[PDB]
Amino acid sequence: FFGAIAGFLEGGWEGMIAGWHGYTSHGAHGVAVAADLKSTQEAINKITKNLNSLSELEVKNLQRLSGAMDELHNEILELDEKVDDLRADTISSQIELAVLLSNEGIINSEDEHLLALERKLKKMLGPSAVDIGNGCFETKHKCNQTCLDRIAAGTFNAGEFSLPTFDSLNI
Amino acid sequence: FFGAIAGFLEGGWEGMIAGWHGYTSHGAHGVAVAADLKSTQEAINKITKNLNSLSELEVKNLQRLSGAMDELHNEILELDEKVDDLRADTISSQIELAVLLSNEGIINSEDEHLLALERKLKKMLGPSAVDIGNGCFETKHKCNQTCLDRIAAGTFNAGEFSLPTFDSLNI
Amino acid sequence: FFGAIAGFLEGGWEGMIAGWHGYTSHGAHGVAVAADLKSTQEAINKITKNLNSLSELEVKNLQRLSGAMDELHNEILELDEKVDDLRADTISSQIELAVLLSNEGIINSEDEHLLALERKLKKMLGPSAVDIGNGCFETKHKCNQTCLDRIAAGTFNAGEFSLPTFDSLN
Amino acid sequence: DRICTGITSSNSPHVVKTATQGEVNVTGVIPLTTTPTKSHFANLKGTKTRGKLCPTCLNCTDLDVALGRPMCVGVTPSAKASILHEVRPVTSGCFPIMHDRTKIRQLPNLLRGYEKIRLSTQNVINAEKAPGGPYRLGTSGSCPNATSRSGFFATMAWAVPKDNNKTATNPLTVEVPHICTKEEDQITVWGFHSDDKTQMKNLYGDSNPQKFTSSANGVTTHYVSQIGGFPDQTEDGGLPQSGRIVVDYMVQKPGKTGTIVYQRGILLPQKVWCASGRSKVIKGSLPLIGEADCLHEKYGGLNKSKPYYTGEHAKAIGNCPIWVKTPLKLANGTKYRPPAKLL
Amino acid sequence: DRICTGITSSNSPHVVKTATQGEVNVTGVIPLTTTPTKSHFANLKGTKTRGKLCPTCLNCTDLDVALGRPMCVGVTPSAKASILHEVRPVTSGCFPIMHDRTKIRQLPNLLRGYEKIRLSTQNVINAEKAPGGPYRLGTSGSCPNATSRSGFFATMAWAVPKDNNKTATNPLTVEVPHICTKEEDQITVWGFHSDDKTQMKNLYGDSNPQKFTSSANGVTTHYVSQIGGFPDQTEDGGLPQSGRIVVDYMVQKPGKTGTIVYQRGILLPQKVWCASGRSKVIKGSLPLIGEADCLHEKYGGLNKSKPYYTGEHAKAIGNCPIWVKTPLKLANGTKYRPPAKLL
Amino acid sequence: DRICTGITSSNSPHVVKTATQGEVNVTGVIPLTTTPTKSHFANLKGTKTRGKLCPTCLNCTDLDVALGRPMCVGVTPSAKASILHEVRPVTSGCFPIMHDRTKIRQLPNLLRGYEKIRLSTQNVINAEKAPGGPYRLGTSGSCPNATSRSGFFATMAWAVPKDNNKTATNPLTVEVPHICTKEEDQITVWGFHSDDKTQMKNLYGDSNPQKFTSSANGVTTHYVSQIGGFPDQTEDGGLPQSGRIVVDYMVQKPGKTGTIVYQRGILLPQKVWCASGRSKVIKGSLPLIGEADCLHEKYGGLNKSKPYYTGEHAKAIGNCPIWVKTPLKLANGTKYRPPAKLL
Ligand SMILES: *[C@@H]1O[C@H](CO)[C@@H](O[C@@H]2O[C@H](CO)[C@@H](O)[C@H](O)[C@H]2NC(C)=O)[C@H](O)[C@H]1NC(C)=O
Ligand SMILES: *[C@@H]1O[C@H](CO)[C@@H](O[C@@H]2O[C@H](CO)[C@@H](O)[C@H](O)[C@H]2NC(C)=O)[C@H](O)[C@H]1NC(C)=O
Ligand SMILES: *[C@@H]1O[C@H](CO)[C@@H](O[C@@H]2O[C@H](CO)[C@@H](O)[C@H](O)[C@H]2NC(C)=O)[C@H](O)[C@H]1NC(C)=O
Ligand SMILES: *[C@@H]1O[C@H](CO)[C@@H](O[C@@H]2O[C@H](CO)[C@@H](O)[C@H](O)[C@H]2NC(C)=O)[C@H](O)[C@H]1NC(C)=O
Ligand SMILES: *[C@@H]1O[C@H](CO)[C@@H](O[C@@H]2O[C@H](CO)[C@@H](O)[C@H](O)[C@H]2NC(C)=O)[C@H](O)[C@H]1NC(C)=O
Ligand SMILES: *[C@@H]1O[C@H](CO)[C@@H](O[C@@H]2O[C@H](CO)[C@@H](O)[C@H](O)[C@H]2NC(C)=O)[C@H](O)[C@H]1NC(C)=O
Ligand SMILES: *[C@@H]1O[C@H](CO)[C@@H](O[C@@H]2O[C@H](CO)[C@@H](O)[C@H](O)[C@H]2NC(C)=O)[C@H](O)[C@H]1NC(C)=O
Ligand SMILES: *[C@@H]1O[C@H](CO)[C@@H](O[C@@H]2O[C@H](CO)[C@@H](O)[C@H](O)[C@H]2NC(C)=O)[C@H](O)[C@H]1NC(C)=O
Ligand SMILES: *[C@@H]1O[C@H](CO)[C@@H](O[C@@H]2O[C@H](CO)[C@@H](O)[C@H](O)[C@H]2NC(C)=O)[C@H](O)[C@H]1NC(C)=O
Ligand SMILES: *[C@@H]1O[C@H](CO)[C@@H](O)[C@H](O)[C@H]1NC(C)=O
Ligand SMILES: *[C@@H]1O[C@H](CO)[C@@H](O)[C@H](O)[C@H]1NC(C)=O
Ligand SMILES: *[C@@H]1O[C@H](CO)[C@@H](O)[C@H](O)[C@H]1NC(C)=O
Ligand SMILES: *[C@@H]1O[C@H](CO)[C@@H](O)[C@H](O)[C@H]1NC(C)=O
Ligand SMILES: *[C@@H]1O[C@H](CO)[C@@H](O)[C@H](O)[C@H]1NC(C)=O
Ligand SMILES: *[C@@H]1O[C@H](CO)[C@@H](O)[C@H](O)[C@H]1NC(C)=O
Ligand SMILES: *[C@@H]1O[C@H](CO)[C@@H](O)[C@H](O)[C@H]1NC(C)=O
Ligand SMILES: *[C@@H]1O[C@H](CO)[C@@H](O)[C@H](O)[C@H]1NC(C)=O
Ligand SMILES: *[C@@H]1O[C@H](CO)[C@@H](O)[C@H](O)[C@H]1NC(C)=O
Ligand SMILES: *[C@@H]1O[C@H](CO)[C@@H](O)[C@H](O)[C@H]1NC(C)=O
Ligand SMILES: *[C@@H]1O[C@H](CO)[C@@H](O)[C@H](O)[C@H]1NC(C)=O
Ligand SMILES: *[C@@H]1O[C@H](CO)[C@@H](O)[C@H](O)[C@H]1NC(C)=O
Repeated sequence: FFGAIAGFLEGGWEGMIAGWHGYTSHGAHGVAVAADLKSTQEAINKITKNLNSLSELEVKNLQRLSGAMDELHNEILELDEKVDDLRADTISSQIELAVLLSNEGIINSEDEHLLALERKLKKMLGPSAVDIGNGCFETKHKCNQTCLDRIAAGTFNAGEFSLPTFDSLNI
Repeated sequence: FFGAIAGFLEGGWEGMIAGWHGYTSHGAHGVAVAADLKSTQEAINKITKNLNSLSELEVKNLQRLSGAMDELHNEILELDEKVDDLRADTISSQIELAVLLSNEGIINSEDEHLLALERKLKKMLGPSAVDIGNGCFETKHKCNQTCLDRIAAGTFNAGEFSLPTFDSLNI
Repeated sequence: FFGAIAGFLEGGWEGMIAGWHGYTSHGAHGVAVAADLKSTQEAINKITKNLNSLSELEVKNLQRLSGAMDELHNEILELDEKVDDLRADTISSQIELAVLLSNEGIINSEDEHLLALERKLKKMLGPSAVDIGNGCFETKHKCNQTCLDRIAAGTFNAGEFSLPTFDSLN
Repeated sequence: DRICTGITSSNSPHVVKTATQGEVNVTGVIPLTTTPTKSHFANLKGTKTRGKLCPTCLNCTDLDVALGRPMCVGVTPSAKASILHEVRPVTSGCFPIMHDRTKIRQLPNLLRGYEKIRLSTQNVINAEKAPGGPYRLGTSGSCPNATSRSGFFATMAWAVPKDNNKTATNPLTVEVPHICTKEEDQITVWGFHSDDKTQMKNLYGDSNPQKFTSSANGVTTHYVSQIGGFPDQTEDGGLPQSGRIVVDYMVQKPGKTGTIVYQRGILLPQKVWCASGRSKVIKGSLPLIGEADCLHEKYGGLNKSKPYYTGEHAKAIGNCPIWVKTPLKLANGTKYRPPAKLL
Repeated sequence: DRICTGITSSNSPHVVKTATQGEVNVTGVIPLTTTPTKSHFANLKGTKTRGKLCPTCLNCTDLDVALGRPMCVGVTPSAKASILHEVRPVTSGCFPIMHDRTKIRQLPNLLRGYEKIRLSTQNVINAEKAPGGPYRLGTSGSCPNATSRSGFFATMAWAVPKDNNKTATNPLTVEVPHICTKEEDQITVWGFHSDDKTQMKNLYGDSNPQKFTSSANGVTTHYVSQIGGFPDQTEDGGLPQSGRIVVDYMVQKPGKTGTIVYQRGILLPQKVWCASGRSKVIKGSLPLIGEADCLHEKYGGLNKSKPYYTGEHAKAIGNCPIWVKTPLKLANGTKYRPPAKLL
Repeated sequence: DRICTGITSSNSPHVVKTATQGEVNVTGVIPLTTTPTKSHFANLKGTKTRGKLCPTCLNCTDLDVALGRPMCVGVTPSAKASILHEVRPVTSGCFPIMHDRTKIRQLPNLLRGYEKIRLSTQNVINAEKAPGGPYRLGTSGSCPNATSRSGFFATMAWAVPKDNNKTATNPLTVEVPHICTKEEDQITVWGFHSDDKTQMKNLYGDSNPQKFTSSANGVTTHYVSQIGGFPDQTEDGGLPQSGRIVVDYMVQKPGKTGTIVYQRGILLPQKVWCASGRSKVIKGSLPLIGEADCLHEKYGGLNKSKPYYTGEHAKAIGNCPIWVKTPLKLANGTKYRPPAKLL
């Protein structure tokens, strides 16, 4: 919903093979595509942790009553069957809810990955690039596939195009 | 909480009638208000899907035991009554939890709609407008109700005021 | 995860004592640190409301069957014991889930507080400062501890350094 | 000029709960619950719904039918849902019964819990040849027929000694075989007749109390009869009688033989009930009027609009709304905002 | 200069679970659980709490009271909560009973499960005129009174034949009418006395074992007496006796007559229990000391601080914390961060 | 140039449910469920798993063992999990039993629900000295031993009058003491032998039906015997006999004495079962082949991979996956996007 309202590109890039999200460059080279591995790994780890959490749930076994005998205690055994059934029903619903919320979380965070990737791109491009607001930046220089690959790797330096750069704090 | 910290306007505009969120313009015209229909529809659709999800839950009927007769099996029937009661109680709690999280989601996303609407506005205003950071942009031109209405419609062109514009990629 | 991808500082500042999140300034003074009390209070209130919500849940008491006597109705009492156990088990799982979602919410919103604090900082610094994108702004002026403290208080004025400012709507 | 993002302001009387902001006011909501109103019961949509066991049998109670009263033997249709309208089922004819001395009243309610119920076409025991001398099969004017003044319950045989010089007898044993299919339970009806001293001598050749014991599926029941001083006749055929019968039933799972140990006055089982499957049973009232999505013990028939409901929780079958503690609402608007003004 | 947003760094020994980040360390938490400590039981805040059935009746056990022992007839207050302190209730006086031969010990525990309990002021049966010749109402020195050396249980009547030339009898039947309100259950107490050969002849005119059968609410019970060779007297009045009584009870729902079929030595019901409503029952100990929000079978009385608790789950009534498997905590700080430095 | 953030596009055949976007297509998923396949049963990993009560006793059924049939007395190992393989346990030797006249068939299934089961080494009652004249302890060729042609069930004693001039007797009473530990339940086995008129006269000095009653833990059972005309012998030793036995059991909680009231033909209890703890019981079949994480009534042994499972829910013990209504999936990719192109 965020991207839809904000005018983010609603389509996707088949070229993006090595990952889930990343960058595209648009110029005289046509169109280059590079996956960002950091963002992809982050998503994968969240999902993995999410899987672990769902797998940690433990519920009591449902077994026979030790004292209720067939024929002699049929009425009791009918109620016992009812208890088993309602238990299976209730825990099932609770699990479906847990899985539902997990999936809601995963799908929703996509636009947040883009927003984060946009911050990473902004710093690397330097103060000479212009922010359009739709997840795209306008640059003074050409960026072919080779240039994009260094952006995705975080090694891109605007100084190589004789453009100003932001320095990183020594921490 | 986001808007509170970020200094977003904590008040609202009664003029905004055709929708839930949108834009205001502040100048010599006084103050114009326009609802954004895209953002409002997005919110409405999320809620609608959310309603469907809550309505899909199915639980087993609670009926009488077929074998336990009144008087003859009062003790069993007391336990059966207990099972029904605990079932109603537990599922009720689970439903309240589902509804709570739904509502939490809907209210929380409000500031996210604003954040999205801000991105849409940033691109349309062009690179001559300055971003203040509180959801507001400073413009070189006047924007009365007629101007705002075209912003809300996504038809606004900065070229009409002899100002630079961002072009859209052909996709 | 947002900060990790966006290149936000992954470390923290021990100097930040009066609160949970805030600002640092980096210049010839070395490094100043000030907690933002608004952002800290917001987080604390959310958690407090969250605590109230979890404390509002009510479940039925589990007591003895009034009609089932020991010895006479052992079979019935075994099933009764089973029902109690499954109840305790089921609600426990549901509570753990609610708590987990609560905690997931609290931890996740941290980067959102920073994002919000960045908006507040952007307006106060004025249009002469430049946005780097990693939660940091480059300024034309020096900002020692005294300056940073006024930023945390929302009283900072760029006009004092002969720099342009944004005015607020009435 | 300055251009800003904003949110509307409108009347916000509605309240919803959140996890992080507590209760909040919003401009609009979608109600998720209603409180149903009490209506008559009805047929369950998509499911044949049982009321009377044998609806074609007029002036018959369910207990009359279950005991095999003359005029009350007919078709008992199958049903996957049933309405329990008599917590204490009564008879309305035939020979006077001392009902509360056994569990017999609940017999028709037991039957209705099955999907399919049928009365056997053959007798499970040959009463005339049963242990304890040859018997003639007794009848009574209390149990009339459209084509007869006298008769008796189809489910039992009033075994009274044929020979003159009839006398007291030791406890005799009959096996009651399971004659239904492997998929059916057999509900066997039996009992005993008693009277005053003289009539007992005439009928049985013994004026002493008689003893009876049944054994089936691990359950044993023991009865001792009463000679004279009976409680008033009730729920019977209207004719004065000096004696009374006591009637009981025993359930036999497939392949399980039952036993009855008896003396004089025995009412031997004849036609038995064969029953299979399960019917969904809830308390309700007659008559069934119309269709509903859901049958609810406290509200009767109702149709499902909202997903949840508030009010009194009770047993309910069909396509039903789910009970909740409070009238929940889904936010369909924005959180309340004070109107913003310029000066 | 450069100005940045940042998050504090502090000692973070506390751990909470998340869905997407696993377990994480945080600077602060709010504990949601405690482990209660074992305390004495107490009164339930806002609810009258029953311990002994008749607290004003001193030197009396709940079973003594339930049987209507002399000195143990008094007021039995209503209560919506009750403590079950005797899993096997004992007597402490009157005539020697062979308790384990019936379900009689559990009688006071059944009574405490009702909200209101009262002993009837009138007799349910006229014992003197009951079937089997006129009876004198027997008494015993084992059951003394503050104003008498002899007496008997208020709930029963020792029906012994008045007449000389008393002799053996056929099994006789009495109906036991329901004399409580339409809102009340009736718990009817009855039984039988037996002795050695000679004493039996004196009292009843028969030295053979006697037979007894009760029928109520679809339940039948059968008893045969014992002649001599009794187990030792226990839980009684201290006086040597050659005989013993066996005592039982039968529950009658409103409008339900019960029956007893008996011979010699019958202890006919007199004053019956009338009981309505429901009391919340849990196991505990006496005495009740103080007030508590919650009564818990394993921890006794406790007050509710935290919303949840850890430890041993058991039955619990009142304003109680909810049991959980692990000590949950709510994050009240920030996720751990390594201290940041310049060079 | 223009540089933008973007998301991949790939085949997205998989569907997951969301709260705000409904069902959506994604590039990849992690399945959370499987549907198990039906396999043989097996041993429960980490838990000793009981099949036959006494596995070393060959050519013995669980019921044979429980009754203490000659050749079928041996070690009955403890187990915290058990498989119920006989819903209607049969005998395969010794004296002919009319099984369905009591609850006796279920005896071994009751035993298997305990963790520890042992047969007592001492007799609970001295049968020779028991009430009703001195008895000789009967034996039969139907119950052979590897070292004897004749014998009888270890759990019972065929008490037949020693004395010539044996005659009919009044109902006698024996107490059956609890001889197990304070931690053990005692399951007492008893019964009675009957025959035709002549054989009855020879053995007992009475050709009339005999009566029997047991009382333990508030439960009373009543039996009347049968003289001649027995159903065919079955599940026995193969030798023709003119009589039959009826066998029952009564459960005695620690410190609870049981009683038996009897006449002629009594089979007095001897060796009793002592049982403590609880075993996890589910329905299954023999033999147990291999190890599994989980035992499931419908699928047999299975090992846990996925956290959940779909299919038929039923009772299941061990380290098991949790049943769910639908094959749930966790998103492990991105929501579907149409491929983007230039012109
Ligand atoms: C928030 O919602 C409440 C509840 O709907 C609004 O107040 C109600 O209005 C009635 C009218 O008589 C009065 O009882 C009180 O004003 C409120 N009722 C209760 C029970 O408190 C309240 O005005 C709303 N807040 C707004 C619109 O700002
Ligand atoms: C539940 O819904 C049914 C179906 O709409 C209602 O009955 C129908 O409407 C009228 C009677 O009011 C008849 O003309 C239709 O033929 C009925 N349909 C069927 C299939 O019988 C019924 O009254 C509703 N029950 C409620 C509202 O309690
Ligand atoms: C949620 O609220 C919206 C209004 O905010 C409802 O939609 C409006 O009312 C009718 C019904 O669709 C339409 O004619 C209007 O055009 C809608 N206004 C809009 C879309 O701005 C919507 O029906 C509500 N959802 C419910 C009640 O389920
Ligand atoms: C995070 O939490 C754990 C648990 O409180 C801390 O590790 C424990 O504390 C000390 C180590 O400093 C040991 O004595 C304990 O045995 C540790 N427990 C476990 C399970 O490892 C840890 O120090 C905390 N802080 C950080 C930064 O991880
Ligand atoms: C639960 O709380 C009550 C109320 O505080 C405690 O009892 C009170 O406090 C002292 C006890 O020494 C008395 O002076 C008060 O009069 C008591 N109030 C009453 C009994 O209503 C009680 O002790 C607490 N129980 C616990 C902590 O187990
Ligand atoms: C949650 O945690 C915060 C920890 O910061 C607590 O807030 C503290 O309490 C004081 C009150 O004197 C506040 O003024 C400060 O913001 C915090 N103190 C310090 C030293 O940082 C809050 O009380 C906690 N909530 C609980 C425990 O319910
Ligand atoms: C989304 O997923 C569904 C389910 O796999 C796809 O629907 C199937 O599409 C295939 C190929 O066109 C058909 O042959 C099946 O009949 C469809 N339905 C099923 C199996 O339920 C749908 O194509 C997917 N949409 C995409 C990938 O855009
Ligand atoms: C469950 O897992 C066990 C352990 O892997 C499987 O049995 C083992 O694997 C082979 C197969 O016979 C043997 O050589 C091992 O000795 C077995 N180990 C043990 C401890 O028995 C078993 O077959 C699996 N059951 C399934 C898949 O149903
Ligand atoms: C979730 O999906 C990702 C792929 O989208 C899986 O990651 C794969 O594992 C390899 C290891 O060789 C990684 O290097 C790649 O990212 C992926 N490659 C292939 C060929 O799968 C991840 O394992 C999945 N998680 C699961 C199935 O639990
Ligand atoms: C991108 O441009 C540079 C500069 O001319 C060139 O060296 C490099 O090979 C180009 N990359 C591709 C993939 O053509
Ligand atoms: C806004 O300004 C333009 C200036 O030409 C005018 O044409 C238009 O009508 C104005 N709109 C309103 C609502 O006054
Ligand atoms: C910060 O700089 C101002 C300007 O000179 C000075 O007056 C103030 O005292 C300084 N504060 C600190 C803490 O050095
Ligand atoms: C039922 O009795 C009424 C009169 O009481 C009569 O009109 C009707 O025909 C009877 N129905 C029968 C016998 O089926
Ligand atoms: C009437 O009863 C007689 C037996 O008394 C029976 O043979 C006959 O079939 C019955 N007739 C009807 C119509 O039920
Ligand atoms: C005839 O009567 C006598 C006396 O009651 C009885 O003992 C005898 O068995 C009878 N004869 C029969 C029934 O053939
Ligand atoms: C009866 O109660 C009094 C007062 O508590 C006590 O002193 C006396 O010893 C008791 N007698 C008994 C229990 O026999
Ligand atoms: C003592 O018992 C006698 C009868 O034995 C009775 O009349 C009297 O009321 C009793 N005294 C009481 C209960 O105080
Ligand atoms: C007196 O006793 C015997 C029987 O026990 C006998 O002489 C006579 O029938 C009896 N008289 C009676 C009971 O009136
Ligand atoms: C079991 O019985 C069969 C019957 O023919 C026999 O062959 C086998 O030896 C018996 N089992 C033993 C002796 O363990
Ligand atoms: C073998 O059989 C005999 C049969 O009477 C019996 O003693 C026992 O079961 C075995 N004999 C012993 C142990 O002396
Ligand atoms: C012999 O006479 C009868 C006949 O059975 C018998 O009951 C009695 O015990 C015997 N007499 C003696 C002294 O044993």
